[PDB]
Amino acid sequence: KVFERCELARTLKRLGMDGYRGISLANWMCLAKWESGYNTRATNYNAGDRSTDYGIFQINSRYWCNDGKTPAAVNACHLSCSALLQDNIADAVACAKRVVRDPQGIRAWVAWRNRCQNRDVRQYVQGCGV
Repeated sequence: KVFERCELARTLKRLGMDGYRGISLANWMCLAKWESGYNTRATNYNAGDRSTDYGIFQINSRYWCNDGKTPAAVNACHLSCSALLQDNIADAVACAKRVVRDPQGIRAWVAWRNRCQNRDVRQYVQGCGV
């Protein structure tokens, strides 16, 4: 599923993402936009370390979910990477929440640092009623 902007904003807010560990909804939206264009089935293979990024937040299989094919990987979210390719994003959100409980918080995603950190991200939630 490819979410429309405001649809995703409300979906995430209903899932308890607004201000989760200090991260505003707008930041999560900016992260989703730059990671997958709001596409839940987005996938990216990294030939360098043989891992794959899955779903709307492009969560990596080396550390967060299990896909069986990633060499010496762990499964911190205790999910099959398949759960990160569902139209319903509840599992992906639970996993994204797990990622940010770690030291780096929202900085875990290089894309957030590249295109959201210290940027004006108001535009991602304006008009969505959140």
